[PDB]
Amino acid sequence: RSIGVRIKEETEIIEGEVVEIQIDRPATGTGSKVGKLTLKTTEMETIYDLGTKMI
Amino acid sequence: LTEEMLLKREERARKRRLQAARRAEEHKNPMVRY
Amino acid sequence: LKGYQLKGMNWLANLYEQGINGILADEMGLGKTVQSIALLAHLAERENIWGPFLIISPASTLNNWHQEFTRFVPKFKVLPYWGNPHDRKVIRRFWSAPFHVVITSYQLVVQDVKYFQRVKWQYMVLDEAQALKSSSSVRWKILLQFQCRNRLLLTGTPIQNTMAELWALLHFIMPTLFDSHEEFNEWENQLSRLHMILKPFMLRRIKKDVENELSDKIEIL
Amino acid sequence: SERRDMVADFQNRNDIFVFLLSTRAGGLGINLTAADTVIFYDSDWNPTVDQQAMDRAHRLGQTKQVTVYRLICKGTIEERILQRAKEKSEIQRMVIS
Ligand SMILES: Nc1ncnc2c1ncn2[C@@H]1O[C@H](COP(=O)(O)OP(=O)(O)O)[C@@H](O)[C@H]1O
Repeated sequence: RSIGVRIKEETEIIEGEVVEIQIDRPATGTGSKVGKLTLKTTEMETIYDLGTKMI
Repeated sequence: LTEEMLLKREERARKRRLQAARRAEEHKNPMVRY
Repeated sequence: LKGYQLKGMNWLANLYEQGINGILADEMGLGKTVQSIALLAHLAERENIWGPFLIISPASTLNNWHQEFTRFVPKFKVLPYWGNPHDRKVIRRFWSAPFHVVITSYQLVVQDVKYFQRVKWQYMVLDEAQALKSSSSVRWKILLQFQCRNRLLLTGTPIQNTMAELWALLHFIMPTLFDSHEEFNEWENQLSRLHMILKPFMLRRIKKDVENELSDKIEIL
Repeated sequence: SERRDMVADFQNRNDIFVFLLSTRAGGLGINLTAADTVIFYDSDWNPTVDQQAMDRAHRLGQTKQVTVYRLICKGTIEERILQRAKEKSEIQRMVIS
């Protein structure tokens, strides 16, 4: 407990205000969900095409 | 009559020039939504 | 063309008038191939504009050797030669002088010489000629047997290896006195004689003709 | 054929950062003046072939800057190259300079 291992975790984050979201769901199917999400800041905004585990 | 003696060359020669050209230009270049 | 390119061109014209083979050993980045281009277009004596010619080159340069003849003078009938057998060989059925300059590489030429000897050339251009440094090679033993009045060797600085590889390029340029190494080792003193063998058929500059405009390499170990 | 399009995308674009060459397929006449800098991850057993390959970057079209790096092991074996290169460099000067 008295030997420290010190790790820098450096990662990239997106930090934004949600403008709109679309989630698409099959009529029954195998479950291949898909969707789009949009994020804003006081300066900039953009659209993301979403992945399956993100959804 | 006399033209065939030349056609036997020139019909092939126009094809040689074209084949050379087209070679040389390569050789020088559902769902619901929420 | 900058004035030094024209000066080198008239020295190659003097070797043409004298019938002498030689090495274009000016520095790199100067128009190395460009100092050969003007051999066709510069002379008023007509033959240089309409003769048959051939280039041998390292394979990665089988692109700029045709692109140069789209900007320096675009008028030339230039033929590339490489590919699968029926990509390459079939071009000989089109030209059967009716087409001027042919572009080639050493791996092809050492097999194809039997076809190339079906046509005569006025001048031979041989690029990165240090490819011929080994007189033991099948390449050099065959490349000696091309037909022209002049052979011009282009190099990114020539030789720079031990005496076993001095012999081949000098012998390829001139057979005269190149019988055996024993007197040539005698021909400060020995180096001064070896310099005066090369200097009548090799040019030198140092980069200061362009380092008026260009800065150094920053070099790191 | 392949040796063209990779050069034609590296020259005349800013789309790429870096190119990988062998000392012997890449070293002759390609004129990649879009490059500012060079790294020899290896030096060759034949000296000056590295210098011959450096100059296929180093030429007049480079308006910005010029640099070259060598990466070498601490004395394990690759020192024998820098030894034999500096040793042969006297001969390789005195034939032309
Ligand atoms: N018409 C021209 N106008 C300006 N510079 C030229 C011209 N023709 C050649 N050059 C110069 O040629 C240099 C490239 O030389 P290159 O053709 O690749 O021969 P080399 O192998 O000696 O480097 C370029 O930096 C370019 O500025």
